[PDB]
Amino acid sequence: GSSGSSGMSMLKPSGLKAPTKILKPGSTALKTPTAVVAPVEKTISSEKASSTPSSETQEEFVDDFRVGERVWVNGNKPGFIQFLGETQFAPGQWAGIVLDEPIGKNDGSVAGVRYFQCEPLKGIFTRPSKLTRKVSGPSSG
Repeated sequence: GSSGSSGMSMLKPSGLKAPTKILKPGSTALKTPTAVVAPVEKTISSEKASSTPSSETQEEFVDDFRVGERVWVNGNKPGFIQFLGETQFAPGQWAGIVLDEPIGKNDGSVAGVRYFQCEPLKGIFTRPSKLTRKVSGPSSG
């Protein structure tokens, strides 16, 4: 019960600093001849894709998580953990994850206390134990 905060906040900006509003400029036709990549491949002689390198994914004693990892809340909600620890409203361990869809409840803030900056209806506070790696369930189909 000693290892707490050291120094004074986390002074680690991002990089680009100037914009202070929202917008989407670009109403012209053809600006620069910029080509994209080709994630696909030639398939004329039948057979598509490859598929081979499979993963085992062990269970182990799941009793901890790390910030900046993809997890599935309730085994059906992919998101990124932003907060990991105790809250300022309820006594216990919580995890502020950021969902990838407008199906959340909180916005990463409780009673004004900002735990992790995220988009509305995405930042939910749930127990890490509830989180799961990748989607998985019964063997029905």
